Amino acid sequence: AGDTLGLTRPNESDAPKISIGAKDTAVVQWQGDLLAIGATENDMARDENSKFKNPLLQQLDSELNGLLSAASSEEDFSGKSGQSVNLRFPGGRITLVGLGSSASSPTSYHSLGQAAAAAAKSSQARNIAVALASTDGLSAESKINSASAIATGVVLGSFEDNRFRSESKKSTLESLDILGLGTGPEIERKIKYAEHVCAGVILGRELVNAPANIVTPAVLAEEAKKIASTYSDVISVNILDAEQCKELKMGAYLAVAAAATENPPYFIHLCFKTPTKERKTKLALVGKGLTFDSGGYNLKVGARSRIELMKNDMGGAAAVLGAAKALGEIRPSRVEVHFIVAACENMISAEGMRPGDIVTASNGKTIEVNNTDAEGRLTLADALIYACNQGVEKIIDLATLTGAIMVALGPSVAGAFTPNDDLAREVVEAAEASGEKLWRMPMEESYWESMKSGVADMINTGPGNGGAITGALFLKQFVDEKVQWLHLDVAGPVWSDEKKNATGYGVSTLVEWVLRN
Amino acid sequence: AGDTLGLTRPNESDAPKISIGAKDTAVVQWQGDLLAIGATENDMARDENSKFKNPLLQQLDSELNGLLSAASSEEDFSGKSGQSVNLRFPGGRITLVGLGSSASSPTSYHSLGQAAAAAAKSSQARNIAVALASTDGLSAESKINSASAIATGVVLGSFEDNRFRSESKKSTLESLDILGLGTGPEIERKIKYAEHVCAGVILGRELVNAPANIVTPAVLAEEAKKIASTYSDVISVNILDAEQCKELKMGAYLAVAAAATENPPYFIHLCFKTPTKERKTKLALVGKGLTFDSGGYNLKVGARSRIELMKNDMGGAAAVLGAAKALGEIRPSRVEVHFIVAACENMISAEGMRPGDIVTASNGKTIEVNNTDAEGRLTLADALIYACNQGVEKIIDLATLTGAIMVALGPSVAGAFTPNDDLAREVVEAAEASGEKLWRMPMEESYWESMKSGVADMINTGPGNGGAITGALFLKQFVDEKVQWLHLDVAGPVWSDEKKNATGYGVSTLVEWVLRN
Amino acid sequence: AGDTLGLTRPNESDAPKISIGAKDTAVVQWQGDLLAIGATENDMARDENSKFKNPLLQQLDSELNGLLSAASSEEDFSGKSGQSVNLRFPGGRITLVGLGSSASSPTSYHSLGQAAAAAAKSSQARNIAVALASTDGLSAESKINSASAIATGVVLGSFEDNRFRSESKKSTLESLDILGLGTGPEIERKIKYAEHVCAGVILGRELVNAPANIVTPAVLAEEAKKIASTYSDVISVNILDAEQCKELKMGAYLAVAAAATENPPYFIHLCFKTPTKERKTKLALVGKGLTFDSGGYNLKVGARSRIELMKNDMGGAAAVLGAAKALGEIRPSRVEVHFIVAACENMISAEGMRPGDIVTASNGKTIEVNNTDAEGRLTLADALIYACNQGVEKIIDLATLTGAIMVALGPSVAGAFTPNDDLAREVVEAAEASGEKLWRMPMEESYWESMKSGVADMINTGPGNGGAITGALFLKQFVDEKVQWLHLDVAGPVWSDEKKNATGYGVSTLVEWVLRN
Ligand SMILES: [Cl-]
Ligand SMILES: [Cl-]
Ligand SMILES: [Cl-]
Ligand SMILES: [Cl-]
Ligand SMILES: [Cl-]
Ligand SMILES: [Cl-]
Ligand SMILES: [Cl-]
Ligand SMILES: [Cl-]
Ligand SMILES: [Cl-]
Ligand SMILES: [Mg+2]
Ligand SMILES: [Mg+2]
Ligand SMILES: [Mg+2]
Ligand SMILES: [Mg+2]
Ligand SMILES: [Mg+2]
Ligand SMILES: [Mg+2]
Repeated sequence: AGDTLGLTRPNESDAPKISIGAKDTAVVQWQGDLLAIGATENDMARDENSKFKNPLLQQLDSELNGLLSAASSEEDFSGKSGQSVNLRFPGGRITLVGLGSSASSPTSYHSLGQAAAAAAKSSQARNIAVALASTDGLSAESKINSASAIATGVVLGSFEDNRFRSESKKSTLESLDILGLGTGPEIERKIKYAEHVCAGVILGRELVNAPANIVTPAVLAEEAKKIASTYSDVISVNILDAEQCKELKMGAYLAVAAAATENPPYFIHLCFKTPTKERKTKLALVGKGLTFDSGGYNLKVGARSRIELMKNDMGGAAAVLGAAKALGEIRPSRVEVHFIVAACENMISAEGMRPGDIVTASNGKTIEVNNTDAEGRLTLADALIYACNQGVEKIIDLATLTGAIMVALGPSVAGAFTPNDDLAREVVEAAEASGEKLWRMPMEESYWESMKSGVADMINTGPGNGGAITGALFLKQFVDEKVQWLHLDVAGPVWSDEKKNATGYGVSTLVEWVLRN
Repeated sequence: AGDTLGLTRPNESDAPKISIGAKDTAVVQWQGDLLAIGATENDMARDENSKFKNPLLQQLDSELNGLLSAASSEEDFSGKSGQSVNLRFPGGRITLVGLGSSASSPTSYHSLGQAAAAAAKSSQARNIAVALASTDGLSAESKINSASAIATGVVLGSFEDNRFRSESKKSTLESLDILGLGTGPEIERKIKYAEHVCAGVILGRELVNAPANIVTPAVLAEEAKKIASTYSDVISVNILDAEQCKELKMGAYLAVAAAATENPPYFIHLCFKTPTKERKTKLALVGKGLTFDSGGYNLKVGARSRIELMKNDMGGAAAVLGAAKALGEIRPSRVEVHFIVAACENMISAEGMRPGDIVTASNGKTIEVNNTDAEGRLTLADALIYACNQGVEKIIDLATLTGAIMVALGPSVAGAFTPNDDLAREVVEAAEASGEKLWRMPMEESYWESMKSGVADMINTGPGNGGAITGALFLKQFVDEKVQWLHLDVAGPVWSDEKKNATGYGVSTLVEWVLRN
Repeated sequence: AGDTLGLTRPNESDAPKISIGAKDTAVVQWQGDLLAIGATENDMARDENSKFKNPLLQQLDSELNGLLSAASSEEDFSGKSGQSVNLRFPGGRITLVGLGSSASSPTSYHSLGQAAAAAAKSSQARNIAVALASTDGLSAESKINSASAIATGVVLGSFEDNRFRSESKKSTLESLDILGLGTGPEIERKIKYAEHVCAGVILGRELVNAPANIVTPAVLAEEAKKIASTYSDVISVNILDAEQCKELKMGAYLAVAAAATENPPYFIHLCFKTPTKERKTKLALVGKGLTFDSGGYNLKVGARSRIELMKNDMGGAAAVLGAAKALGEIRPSRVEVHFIVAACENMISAEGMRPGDIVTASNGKTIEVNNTDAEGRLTLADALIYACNQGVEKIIDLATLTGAIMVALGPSVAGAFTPNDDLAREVVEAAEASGEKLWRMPMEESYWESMKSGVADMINTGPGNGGAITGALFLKQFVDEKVQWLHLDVAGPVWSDEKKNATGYGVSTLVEWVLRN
C-alpha cells in the first residue's frame, strides 16, 4: 500500500465469528468437539474410594470408566486456579478448568471462558460447550451473569490479531453452547449484550495493536466515521481539522500536534442517542488519542523508555471508540453520550513545540510546557473544555497518562481520580460489574503548589513523586466545576506485556457506567 | 563523647514547655504578647464603608482606630489559606491567620496553631492567645476538638530541635490561652490528651532527627527502656539481643543485621496495659527500625538515592515508640498494646548478607534475597511472626518501606494495605480524627506471581511497577490469617524535605486507633 | 543451622534415583506408566487415507483405533522441534515428541530425554520407556550413542533442586527402559557411562544453585574432600589454607580474598589416577571458584549488574569438581588429572584490596588492579602457575570471566581461547561428542598493548571492546609456554535464566576431553 510508511498492508480482520446459545442439554448428552467444565476445589472432592463426589464429574467419570479421575489424579489437578486437565477419548474431548476456592463474579467466569477458548484453539475445535461442575445455590440471575461472562471469555480469548503477519492460521471456533445456566429470553438477552460489548473490546484491541504507521490520526477519525455510518440512526459524527480547532482556540492540543506535519491531527466528536423523546442524561467519554508519542523534544530515552510501545498511547481513545461501537448495538434509552478524542501524534521536527514554550488552552489559561513528554494532558485540556461546552452533566476521561500510576498500581490496575464522590462510587460499581480492575487514588490538593510557573498560569509537569496525582490536578484546571468528572489513568492495563498485545481495557466498564445512568 | 563516631554530644532536649489553658476571657480584654485570630474568607467580609462585618474583628479594629482593617487591605489579606497579617501596636501584637473557605477539622486548626507558633517565635513572644473570628454554628464538641487541635499546632509548631547545633536560641514561648472555645473539665481533658499525644510526636521527631551515629539500635532500645521505666506501672519491657533472637530462629532479621558488627541489633518488646481486671483487646504496633540503611551490598547509589537521609528508615519505629510514650500518659482501659521493633542497621562488611543469599524466617519460610536493599521487610517478617506469637487480635505495622509509595502518593500521604476491610475502616477513621493523611492501596494478589524464586519459597524484591503492593504481599506471608493486619508504608511523610526535619508522622493516628478499640 | 548466615538449613539432596535399562521389547508390548516416542517430521508422514506411514506409529494408532492420529491432527503435531502430543487412554499414556527435520546427535536425543522427563513429572509417572519412531539407517554404534544421550536427557531433565524450599514434591520417576536401540554389554556400558557423567553434572548444578551463604570457600573444599574420600583408591586431595598459599607466594589470589575475613579462602587440589603402572598423560582442569563476587570496591551496580546471581561465579569450579566426580566412577587408565580451584569470595571490608593496588602473582609478575571486579583472573593467575608447577602437559581452565563473552556469543555458547591449535581441535571435538556449545575466539595479540600499566608489569582490566580477548591474554602471562592451555569463558551457559537454575555446563565436555587423551 503505497501511501503507508514501509508499504505495509493489513490482512482482513480476525474479529471472532461465533454463534452462541444457552442450552438445557444434559452435559453427558452434549455432542461436539470439546466440553470445558469449570470446577472449584470443593467440586473436586473425592470419596473413600477416590471417586468424584460431584454428581456431574461422577457421572462423566463413570461413562469414561474412571479415565477422567485417573488422569486428574496423575496430573495433580484439584481445581486450583489456573489448573486444567485435557482428555481426548473416542467420541470427544473434555477439559477440566480449575476455578479455585473463592470464585469471584464475573472474573472467574471470564477466565473459564478464556481457558475454554485456549483449549479450543489448541485442538482446532469448531463446536464447544462450557458448563459448571456445580450451580448449587446460584440464583437464576447469578447463572445468567455467569453465562454472559463465560461467553465474553470465550469470544475475547479466541481473538488472535493476524493482520500484520504474512502467514498465520485463521481461528477454527464456530459455536459455543453454554450448558446448565438457564435458557430463554433473559439469558439470551444477556449473552447478546456481552457480544456487543465484545465487538467494542475487539475494535479497541485492533486500534491499539495496529502500529502508528497504520493507525494515524486520520485513520482514527475514519474509524470513528465508520462507527457513525454503521449506526447512523443513533450515532452522529463531526470531525474537526486543525483549522477548525484553531478557530476554537485549541492552542494546547495544536501545540502538541505542531511537529507532526506529515500526519495532521483530527478532533473526533461522536454523539450517541436514540431518536425518542424521553429526558436524556448527557454524558461525555473523553479518550487520550496520541496515535504515537515519541516524547517530542523531551524524547523518550533509556532502555525501558517503552518508546517502541507508544502506538498504545491512544489506548484511552480506543476504549472510548469501542464503547461507542458497543452502545450503537445496545441502543440504551435515557442517555446522550458524547465520545471525544483529540487525535494527533507527538513527533520531532523544525515545526514542533520546544520545552519551555507557553501554550494557551481554549479557556484562556496559559501552560508553560516544561516537559513535552507530558503532552497528553495538553490535548486533554482542550478535549475536556470542548466536552464541557457540549453541556454534559458528567465526564469520564481515559488516558495512558503517567508511568507513575504503573509504579503505584502495577500493570493491571487503573487509577481513578475525581473531586466527585458519587461519580467515584458509580465507576467503582461499574467496574465491579464489568470485572475490570481500577482503584480510586486521591486528588491531594497540597501538591498543586509544585505546578506553579514563574511565567505562565501553570507548568504541565510536576515532580516524579506524586506524578499521577499532579496529572489529575492539572486536568482539573480544564473542567467546569458544575460538571462531575473522573479521570482514569490507564497507562498500565491497556497493554499486556505477557501477551505482547492490546487488551481493549475500559470498554466494558464505560458501557456499564453508561447503562447504569 | 568518646564512644560516639565523630565525638558528637547532643545538647539538652528542646521538647516544648508550655502551659495551656482554655479561657472565657473576651478577646478584646486579653493581655499578653501576641493574639492570633483564625479567620475564614467569609469572616473577612466588609460593609459599604470597607469596615469588617465580623463582630470580633469589627471590635478589635475599632479599638485600633481602623489600623487593623487598613493594614489588612494594604497587605491584601482576605482570609485565604496560608495568608497572615502581623500588627505590632502600643499594648500588644495581633496576627490574623487565613483559614480559607473550606476549613477542615482538625487540620485547619493544626495550621492555625502552627501559624500562631511561627508568629510567636518571630517576635520572641512568651504568652500568647489564639481565638477564632467566629464560632457560630460550631457545637460545644466541635469547639473542644478545635481547641485541642489548636493546642497541638502550637506545641508542635514551637518545637525546634537544636541538640546538634553548636549555637542556637532556646524557644521563648511559655503559655497559650485558647479563647472562646469553652472552659472547664471537658475541654481541659481534651487539651491534656493532645499534650500527651504531642509528647509522643516530639519523641518521634527527636528519634528520627538524630543521626545514626547517635541513634544506634542500642540507643533505640535504651529509649524504649526509658519509656517503660517512666510508666513502669503500666508499661513493661523486654529487650532481646542477637543471641536470644537466634534461639527464636529470627533468621531474616539476623541476616539483615549480620554486616553491622559494630552496632549490634536489639529486638524491642514493650507492653502497655493498666493493671485492672476488665477484658482487654490485644493489639500490636510493629515499627520498622532500621536506624540506618546503606542498602547493604545493593548499595544506594545515584544522585537521588537519598542515602544521606536514611537515618529516617527507623521512622515507623519512631511512631510506635511515640505512641507508647503517649499511651503511658493517657492510660486507656480495655486494651493491651504490644509495641515491637526489630532494630538494626543495614551496613556493608565481610560479615554481611550477599545478594542471592537464602535466609529462613522464624516461621520456617525461606527467602531468596535478590536485593539487599529490600531489607526492612526481612526484619518485619520476624517482627510480625513475633507479634502474632504474643496472641494479639490486630496488628498495625508502620514502615518506611518503598520509594514506589512516594511515586504513587507523593511525599505527604502514606499507603495503607490490608486483607481486612474492617481494620481498613478503623484506620481511615482514626486518621480522619488525627488529621494525618493516608490512603488505602490494593493488595492485588495477581502480582504475587512476580515474587516466585527458582530456589527458595519466595524472593524479597519484585519489579519496580507495583513495588509497594508486592512489599505488602510479601509481609502477608508472615502474618497469621486469624490476626487482622494492616501495613502502612510511611516512606514519604515521616520526613519533611521543605523543613529538612522529621515529622513524627503516625503517632497521633496510632493513638486514636488504640483508643477507638 | 546456627553458624549459617540467615539460619538456613538445606533439605536432603534431590539427585535422581533412576534404574535404566536397554530392552528389545516390541514397543506395542511394553507396559508401564508412560511411553515417549521421538518422531522426526518425516516420521509423521501420512498416506491417502490420513493414516501414519511410519510402521511403529501405524501399529500404535491401529491399537488405539485411530485415537493417536486423530489427536495428532487436531493438535497440529507434525514432528517439528519442540512439539509434543500427550495421550492418556485405558492401559497407559503415550507422548509423541517432535525431533524436527535435521536431528543432530547427541543434542536431539538429550531433548527427547528431557521431554520424556517433563512428561513423566507432569503425570507423576514412575516407570517410563522411550523409543524412536524410526531407527532405519542408524548404525549399531549411533543407536548406542542415541541411547546414552536419551538416558542423559531423562536423568538431568528429571532433576529438581528443592533443598531450599520449605514445601515441595519429591520426583516420582523410578525407572526408564530404552527400547529398540540395542541390548547387551556395549549399550549398557555406554548408559552407565552417561549415568556417571550425570552424577557429576548434578553435583555441579547443586554447587552452583546453592547460595553463597551455604556454599562458602570452606564448603567447596569440603565438597572436594568428600569426592576424594568417596573414590579414595583413585583420587587424592590436598587443601591449602591462606597461610600455605602465602608460603607459595600467591599474592594475586590472596589479595582478592583479603576482604572476606569471615569466609576464609581455600585452595583445592584433587588428583585422579588409577594405581596401575602404564604411562599417564598429565592434565589439569582449573576452575574459577569465586563462591560470591560483589565486585569488591568496584562494586557491581546498575539494574542488570546481576549481583544477585553471583553465587554462580564458581560455575567453572563446579564443572571441574563435577568432572572429578564423574572420573572417580569411570576410572580411565592412561591419565593423571589435577583438578585445581583457588576458592574465595570477593567482598568489601576495611581489609579488602583497593582499586589501583599492585599485587604480585607467584611467578613474580606485578599486576596493577585497575578494577577489582576483574578478580577472577587474579585468582586464576595463581591457580594456573600452580597447575604448571605440578608438571602437567595440558591445561583447561573454565571461568565465568566476562560479560563481554555473553555479548559476543549470547547466553548459551562458551568462548574457547588458546595459543595451541591441536588443543582447540581436541576441545571442539570433545564438545561435539558431549553436545555442549562452545566456539573458538581469537587471541588477538595486538590488544595486549591496551593492558600496559604506568607502574606495574600490567593492569588487570582492558577496555570493554575486546574484553573477553584481553582476559584470555592476561591469563596467558601466567602459563608456561611449554604447556598446552585453553581457557573457556563460560559466563553465559553455567546459568539458565529461563529455568532460573544452574546447568552444570562443562562437566560432560571435560570428561570427554580427558577420555580422548
Ligand atoms: Cl471421535
Ligand atoms: Cl485499519
Ligand atoms: Cl449542567
Ligand atoms: Cl507595649
Ligand atoms: Cl539520645
Ligand atoms: Cl486470636
Ligand atoms: Cl489404566
Ligand atoms: Cl552442601
Ligand atoms: Cl612438560
Ligand atoms: Mg508523553
Ligand atoms: Mg503520551
Ligand atoms: Mg533498604
Ligand atoms: Mg530500609
Ligand atoms: Mg568480578
Ligand atoms: Mg568474578
